[PDB]
Amino acid sequence: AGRIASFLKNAWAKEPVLVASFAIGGLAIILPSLSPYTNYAIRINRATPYNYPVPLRDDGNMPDVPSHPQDPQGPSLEWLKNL
Amino acid sequence: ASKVKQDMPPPGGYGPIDYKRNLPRRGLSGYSMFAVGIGTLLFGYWSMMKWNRERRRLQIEDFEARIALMP
Ligand SMILES: CCCCCCCC/C=C\CCCCCCCC(=O)O[C@H](COC(=O)CCCCCCC/C=C/CCCCCCCC)COP(=O)(O)OCCN
Repeated sequence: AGRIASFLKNAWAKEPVLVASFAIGGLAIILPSLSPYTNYAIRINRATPYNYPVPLRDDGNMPDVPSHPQDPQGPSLEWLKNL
Repeated sequence: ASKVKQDMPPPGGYGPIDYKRNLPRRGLSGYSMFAVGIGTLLFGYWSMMKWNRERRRLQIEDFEARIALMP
């Protein structure tokens, strides 16, 4: 409570570069785990279609699978355009 | 009967001459400089966030064109 304050004052007076680098590194470590957008990035990386979506053989009991790209079934990217 | 003429200082005296060091302060405060820097960084981060999200959407559209053309 009082030792750390004096240490920080002395470090800022003598080695401001080290204080700045340690603060930036600590923020870089901590903040990603507290952010709501970190999930979104993953979702974006999951929405990028690098390879061909191979169609499935319709066995007759596949309701949630679309039959045409414009059919309402399947994943939606509406959350992405509004972002 | 001419009078003595000689290089002399003018009557009374010469104007005073400055000799002390003159180094003005000439700056902002440390807090203000840091604050301006962080404000610029935040503006840049926000701009880049928007532009990179748009770039991601454009790349998805470009990839969908290829997926349509692949068969
Ligand atoms: C949590 C994340 C941690 C990792 C992120 C940081 C990334 C990289 C940053 C560190 C890189 C390597 C650092 C190397 C450490 C140097 C150690 C050292 O030798 O220190 C002495 C000096 O002593 C010091 O270490 C300086 C002060 C102590 C370290 C600096 C501060 C430590 C943390 C401060 C910031 C903490 C967070 C900020 C709080 C904000 C206030 C609320 C060197 O000085 P001399 O060469 O001997 O000088 C001779 C000529 N006169």
